[PDB]
Amino acid sequence: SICSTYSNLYNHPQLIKY
Amino acid sequence: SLARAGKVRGQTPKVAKQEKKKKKTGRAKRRMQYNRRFVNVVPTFGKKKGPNANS
Amino acid sequence: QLIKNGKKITAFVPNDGCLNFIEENDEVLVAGFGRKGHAVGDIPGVRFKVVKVANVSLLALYKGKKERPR
Amino acid sequence: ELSRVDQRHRASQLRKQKKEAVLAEKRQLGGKDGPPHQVLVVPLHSRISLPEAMQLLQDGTVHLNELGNTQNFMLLCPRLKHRWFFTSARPGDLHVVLDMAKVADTILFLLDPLEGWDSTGDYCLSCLFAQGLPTYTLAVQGISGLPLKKQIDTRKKLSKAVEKRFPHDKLLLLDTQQEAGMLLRQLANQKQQHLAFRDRRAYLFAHAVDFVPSEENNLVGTLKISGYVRGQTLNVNRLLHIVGYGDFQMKQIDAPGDPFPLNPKVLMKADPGRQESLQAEVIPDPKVPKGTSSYQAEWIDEEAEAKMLEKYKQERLEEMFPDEVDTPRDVAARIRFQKYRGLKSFRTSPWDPKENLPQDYARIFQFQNFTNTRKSIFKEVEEKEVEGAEVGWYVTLHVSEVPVSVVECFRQGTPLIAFSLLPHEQKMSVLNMVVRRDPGNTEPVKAKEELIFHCGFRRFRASPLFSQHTAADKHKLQRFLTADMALVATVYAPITFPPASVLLFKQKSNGMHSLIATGHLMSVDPDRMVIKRVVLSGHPFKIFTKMAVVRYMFFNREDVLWFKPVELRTKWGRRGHIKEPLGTHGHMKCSFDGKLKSQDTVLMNLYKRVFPKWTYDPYVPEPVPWLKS
RNA sequence: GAAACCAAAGUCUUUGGGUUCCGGGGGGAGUAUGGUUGCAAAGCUGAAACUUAAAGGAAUUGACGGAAGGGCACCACCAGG
RNA sequence: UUAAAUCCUUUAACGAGGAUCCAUUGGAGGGCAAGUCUGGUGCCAGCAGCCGCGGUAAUUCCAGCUCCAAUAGCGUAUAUU
Repeated sequence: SICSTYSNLYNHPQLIKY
Repeated sequence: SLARAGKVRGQTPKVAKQEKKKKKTGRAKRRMQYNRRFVNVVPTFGKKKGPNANS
Repeated sequence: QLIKNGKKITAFVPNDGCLNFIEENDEVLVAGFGRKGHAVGDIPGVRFKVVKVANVSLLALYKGKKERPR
Repeated sequence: ELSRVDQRHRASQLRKQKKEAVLAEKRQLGGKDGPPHQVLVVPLHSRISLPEAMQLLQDGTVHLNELGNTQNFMLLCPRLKHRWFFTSARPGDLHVVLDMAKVADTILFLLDPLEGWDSTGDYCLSCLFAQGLPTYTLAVQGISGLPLKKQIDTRKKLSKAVEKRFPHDKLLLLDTQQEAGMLLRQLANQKQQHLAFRDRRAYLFAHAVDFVPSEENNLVGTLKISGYVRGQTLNVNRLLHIVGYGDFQMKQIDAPGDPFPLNPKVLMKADPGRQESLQAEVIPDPKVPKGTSSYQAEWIDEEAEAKMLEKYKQERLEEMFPDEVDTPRDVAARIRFQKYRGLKSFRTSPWDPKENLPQDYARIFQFQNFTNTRKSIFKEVEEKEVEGAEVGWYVTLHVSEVPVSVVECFRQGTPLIAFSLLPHEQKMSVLNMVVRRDPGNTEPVKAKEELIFHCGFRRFRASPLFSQHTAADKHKLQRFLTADMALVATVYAPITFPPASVLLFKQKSNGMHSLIATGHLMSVDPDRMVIKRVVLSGHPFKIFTKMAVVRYMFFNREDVLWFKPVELRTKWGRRGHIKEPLGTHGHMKCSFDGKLKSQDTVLMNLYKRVFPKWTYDPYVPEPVPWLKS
């Protein structure tokens, strides 16, 4: 509770594949 | 990794130049040079002071 | 890459912030450092330095005397 | 190689290869087979009368085309075997000049004999230099209308005055028709400067515009744009962007007869449904006693000018102190700086690029490998041939959905161009563009200010973010646009492929666009992290050996405990960390590697990721002619 | 003579007795290639690209010895309290 | 003056107070002449032909002032002596 966070990895942009 | 370009030139504080009177150019400048080193000579026991010697 | 023979060389851009004036696929005028084919000083394997970028000099761009086209 | 005859044979073979390449390149432009040679003309000074030079320059055969205000014509000659299209443009008019100088093959600058150029000419010439110069020819008007003793001195002074912008270039004077013929012969044979953005897409200048409205009430109809293809092979399935009016799809391409042949109705293609690119700029899918205390319970008009001067003071306090933001004594520091974290080193400390993304990145597109996709698209552009309309053909384009007012603009005098895009270019992404400040303007510009962008045939208002142009993974946010720094503007925009020139203008007053920055387009990705830094300052007021008591950095007790894992640095170069808070106020114990001076000041850096605003709109107001104050 | 040293390494800026071979900062490298000889091993002749601010030769003192000898101390030991 | 002109030369009239009719190009650790000045940076940006400078007092970087050299000229690259 000082310098700790959860920060879930959500809502990424859609990527054009190669 | 690292590799900044123009960090300090663009990061330094910008100070404008002062406005001073124009310097004599040509023979007048050589005259002013001559009567500074050989005419109004200052007596010094060791001559430890240069022309730009500050503090 | 030089035009007249096609050789690939590396040229050191002298001053700070002058690299931002060079862009890829730009015409550059390049001269040596001064030791006639020898790597000079701190830079290993470089014989050359950039003189002009897009038909204006690096010194005029550095001093803000001219603008470069593209 | 040795054997002198064989060495000379090698030299002759290289000579023949270079000659063949040069002669192949020079056959494409302004002739029997190729498109007409477009020459745009700008008079740099206000004293120059352009119609006199135009009646001097028109005479082969002329075809006087007309518009609402501008008067451009079509030149044809078999004596030089050359075909020209001469157009006029006036400096200060940002719209017309910057919109149709990006299609001209040759620019002709006109200079008054006495002075070099006007201030409006200097502004327009700076914009033309920053947008990408085609082959330019300098020409003067009033030299021969002077006495000879004044003529020679006037030419000397003019050649002195030119050298600051054009370093070494010959000046061709125009007073007689013979001089005009010599100038035409000069423009026919020139070393062409090839602009890359024109060459990698399929651009078109509208020689004639017709409108067939589907319904008058909807104000929507089909455009019939007839002109000459000049870029790559024009493909119907690709999208079409009109520079001032957005990107949209086509319907049909037909080929009428050429109205201007050098030596004197049928449809080519209609669009298929499946193979046509889909116009989608964004993503479709979104127990205690009564009285005891806790201490014992533990035992149990002028407003704009004022804002402008406030912006000046903010910029002055931003340069002499980089990123120090004062801790508010009303709000707790852990609340106002809730989203800020401490990094051990700005280069090496880890940070997940996909850690905490906003809902705006759920609306944009990313590239898995931008360099590989760009290389494949460019290889498919150059090395492959498509069955569309070739360059040099006079074609008519039926474009399905346009507004009416565009046609009205073509009847006002404003030029119309339209270019066919590359694939995956109508989609939206986050452009990163490297720009430096033009010395012409000194207005302070904050980070998220509203500025107008000319990014490679596109024009859009946007609110960028300014960052250091480094090579690391993290890039610090720059709160102001520094004059000598080269910075990175990061903003939401439709994605386009480099190389592309970038211009940044600001709406000053009365519709006057002020050029504030220029540069080019760097690699495009939303993964380029922009980090805002906030520096909290505290005063070490009790100094002992290797440890000290510091105040004024915080004001609570738990605020110090919140920012305990963040290390403190020092303006005199010391490094340390917080040991323990002592006061109920913001007093704390800090250990350091050395002994602090009494003149010293402790400070800590906090870091957060900032994302640009979504203020994208393709509409931009038409500029008034530029003038100095 | 840079010196250790040398009656030669002397008769050398007061520089010419005759004559043969051979060196030109350290590496690459006595390497590659070519020629030649040899059964072979290899011998003889022999580069370049590139790399480098040095490499060496003589002497002069002696931190440090995991070098050796002596001497001293119950803030070291022995016998003890 | 000259084929006819231009320039030079000769002469009418106007044409000089320092904010002007305003002189630059390189450098200031040593070689090599001239700052242990002040601000910023902090083995970063960079400087540096060579030795070397910069990792919190930078005589060497980026700037202000001052100083030095040549001077309507001064740098840099290259060939050559």
